Amino acid sequence: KLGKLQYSLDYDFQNNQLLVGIIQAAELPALDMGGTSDPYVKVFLLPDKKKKFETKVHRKTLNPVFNEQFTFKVPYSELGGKTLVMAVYDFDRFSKHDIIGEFKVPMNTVDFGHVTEEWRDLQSA
Ligand SMILES: [Pb+2]
Repeated sequence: KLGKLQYSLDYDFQNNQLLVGIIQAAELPALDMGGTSDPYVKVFLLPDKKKKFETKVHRKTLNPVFNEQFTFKVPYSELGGKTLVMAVYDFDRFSKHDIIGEFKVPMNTVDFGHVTEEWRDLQSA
């Protein structure tokens, strides 16, 4: 229904940073004339809605490849109370951007001793 996102997670102890890798999306819904969308991904760690990143916009595709990694300065021991949000939006030059769908990861469930890379279905906000 809302597409899928492939991402990965890691933690860098040398800089005390969470690494969020945004790989690609697939089967995104079309939101623009011509049957396509202009997707990008907004990435942030709740409850800090202020520190925020966006991938580049990939215009007129429903299957964008991003290959962008973002870093969040957060102490390892405090990660547990955070929730990572990866939200795919349709870019618009002129107006407020419409959300397509999102995936959330409660950080207390992440095992940094094993692989984290995966495809996940986007959900409505
Ligand atoms: Pb658009």
